[PDB]
Amino acid sequence: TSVNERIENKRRTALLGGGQRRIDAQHKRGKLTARERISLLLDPGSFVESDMFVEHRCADFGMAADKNKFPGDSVVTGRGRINGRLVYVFSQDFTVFGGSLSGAHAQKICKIMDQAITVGAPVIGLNDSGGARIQEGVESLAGYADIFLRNVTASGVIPQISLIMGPCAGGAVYSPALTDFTFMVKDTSYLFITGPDVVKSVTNEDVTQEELGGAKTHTTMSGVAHRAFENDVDALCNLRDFFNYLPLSSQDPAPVRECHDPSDRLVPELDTIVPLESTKAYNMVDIIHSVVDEREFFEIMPNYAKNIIVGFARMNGRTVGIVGNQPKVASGCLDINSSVKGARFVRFCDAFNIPLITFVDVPGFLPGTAQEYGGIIRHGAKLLYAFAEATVPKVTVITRKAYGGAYDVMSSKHLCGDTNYAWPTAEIAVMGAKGAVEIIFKGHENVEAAQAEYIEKFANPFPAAVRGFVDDIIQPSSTRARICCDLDVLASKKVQRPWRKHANIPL
Amino acid sequence: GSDRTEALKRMADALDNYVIRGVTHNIALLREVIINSRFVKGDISTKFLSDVYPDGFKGHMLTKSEKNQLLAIASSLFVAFQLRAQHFQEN
Ligand SMILES: CC(=O)SCCNC(=O)CCNC(=O)[C@H](O)C(C)(C)COP(=O)(O)OP(=O)(O)OC[C@H]1O[C@@H](n2cnc3c(N)ncnc32)[C@H](O)[C@@H]1OP(=O)(O)O
Ligand SMILES: *C(=O)CCCC[C@@H]1SC[C@@H]2NC(=O)N[C@@H]21
Repeated sequence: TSVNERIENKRRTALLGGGQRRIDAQHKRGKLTARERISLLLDPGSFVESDMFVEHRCADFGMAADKNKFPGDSVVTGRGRINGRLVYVFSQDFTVFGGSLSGAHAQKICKIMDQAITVGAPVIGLNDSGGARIQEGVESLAGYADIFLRNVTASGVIPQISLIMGPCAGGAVYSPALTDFTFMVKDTSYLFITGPDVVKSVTNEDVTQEELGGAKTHTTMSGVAHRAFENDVDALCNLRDFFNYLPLSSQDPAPVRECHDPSDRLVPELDTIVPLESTKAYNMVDIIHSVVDEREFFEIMPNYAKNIIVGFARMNGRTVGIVGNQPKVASGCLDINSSVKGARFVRFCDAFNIPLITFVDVPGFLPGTAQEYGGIIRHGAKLLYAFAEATVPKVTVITRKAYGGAYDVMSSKHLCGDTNYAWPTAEIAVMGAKGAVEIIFKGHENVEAAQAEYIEKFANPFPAAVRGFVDDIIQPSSTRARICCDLDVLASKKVQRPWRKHANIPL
Repeated sequence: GSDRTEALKRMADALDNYVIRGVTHNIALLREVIINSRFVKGDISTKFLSDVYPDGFKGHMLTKSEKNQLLAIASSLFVAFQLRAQHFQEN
C-alpha cells in the first residue's frame, strides 16, 4: 500500500464521517449533514477545509480501536466567503460519537477562533453536540475552557454568530451565551444543560424534550434565542442575508452597499399613523418599514418582549440598528424583559460602529409587584447604561408619548445624542396632565379649570423644545429625509472618553 | 382613446401601472375582464360575469408562452438581487 492510497482512503472516510448508515439516519430525521450545511452556507467553491486528517490520541477505554478512528474527530473546520466577504466557519458533526466534544475537537475550533481574531473576520458556528466525551474524562473539560476563553477574547473584536442545528447539552450550551446572536431551528434544535431524565430524577416535575429546551421555549419565553427558522435550508438562507448586515471586524465602519432607493423621497403615509386620541394604539412597524431602504427590516426576537422592537435595516445603503417602542403591547411600557433585549442589542451595535435610530413612544414603566420583586430597577438601568455609553451616531425621533424617566432611558439628547426630532403629536413631560395637575393643585378648588389651562400649555412638545431638548419639530412625512441627512454627516464622528480598564455595567 | 382598441389597450396598461398596497383590491378581476374575447367583441349581457365565472373568480390563467415569460422574469429578478448583494464599497 502506497502513501497515496492511504491518503485517498482517509479522504473518503473523512467525507463519510460517521458512515453512510449514520448519514442515512441523519436525513431520516430531517437533518442535513455538517458538510451539506456548509456547502449551502458559503459561496460555492470558496470553502477550504483545515486539519481534515487529525484524529484523537486517546487510547483508553478501547478508544485505540480502529473502529473509533474517525478522521476529523467530529468537527468540520475551515474558511470561505459569503458574497465575496471572508468568514470562518466550523460545524459539529453529530454522526461521529454523537457530536461529543474531545480534546482534539476543541483544539480545532480554537485554531479557527485564533485565525479569525488575528485577521479580523467573523466566525459562524453550527452547533450540534451531545456534550462532553466521557471516554476522555477531563480532557474535554479543558476543551470547553479554551473555547470559552476565545469567545470572551473575541467579544467586541469580531462578530460571533452561533446557529444551533440540533440538540446541545452539557458545557456546549454555554458557547451561544458568549456569542452575539443565537439562532435555532424549530422542532430540531434544543438548548439545555441537563435532559428531562435528570429533572425527573432530581425533582418531582414532569417535562419532555421540547418543553425543557425546545426552540419555541427559547424564542418565546426565556429570551435566549434570537430567532428560530422552520428548517435547515431556510435557516441558512436567512443566515446569509443576516451576515450581509455586519462588518467583518469592530475596526471597520458599518458596511455600505449599493442602493437604488432615493434618499430624499418623502413618506406621506406617516402623517396619519399616530392617532390624536391618547388611548388608541398603532403599529410601530408601519413607521419602521416605510423609512428603511426598500422596506426591508430584519426583526430580532419577534415573539419575545413584544413591547420593544429591535432589528437591523439599511438607510441609503448603510447598515443601521433600529430600536423603538410597540404601543400595541402593554401600552408601550418598559419592563424587565424589554430592557434586557434592548440593552444587549444597543451594546452590540455600538461595539461594531453601527448607527442607532430610536423611535420613542413610551408612557412609563410597567407597574406591579411582578416587576418590583423582579428587579425592574436593576434591569432598567441596563438600557439606560447601554445608550449613555454609546459613541456611535444616535438619531432619536419621538412619535408620541415620552413620560417620566423613560424619556431619558430611550436615548434622550442629554445622553450625548446627535439629533432629536419630535413629531407634532409628541408630548414630553414628567407625567400626564391628570397626575401633574392633581399633585400641583393638591387640595385646591377648581382643579379641573386649572387642568384645562395646564393641558393647553404643557400637553404638547413645545415646553421641552424651547429649552433645547428637541432640535426640530418635523412633518412626519419628512422623517426619512432628515435621518438620511444626519447619518451621512455623523458617520465621521469621533469622541474621547476617560480611560478605564473596562466598563462596569450595572448587571 | 380614438378607437375601441386604443382605449382598451391603454386601460390594460393603466391597470398594471396602478399601485395599490395595504388592502385587497380587485385589479385582477378588472384586468382579465377587459381582455376577454367576449368583451372585446362586445357579446356582453347583464349576467356576463355569472356565466364566465360560474364557480367564482379564479385569477388570470397563464398559457405556455406566458408561463415562460413569468418564469424568465422571476428568475432574472431573483439573480438581479443576488448580484446586487455582492457589490460592496471596497474595504
Ligand atoms: C454535566 C455536564 O455538563 S457534562 C454533560 C455530559 N454530556 C454527555 O455525555 C451527553 C449527555 N447525554 C447523552 O449522551 C444524550 O444521549 C445526548 C445529550 C447525547 C442526547 O442524546 P441523543 O440526541 O438521543 O443521541 P443518542 O445518545 O441517542 O445517540 C446515540 C449515539 O451517539 C453516541 N453518544 C450518545 N451520547 C454520547 C455521549 N454522552 N458521549 C459520547 N457519545 C455519545 C453513541 O456512540 C451512540 O452510538 P449509536 O450511533 O450506536 O447509537
Ligand atoms: C392609570 O391608572 C394610570 C396608569 C399609568 C400610565 C402608564 S402605566 C405605566 C407607566 N408609569 C406611569 O407612571 N405611567 C405609565
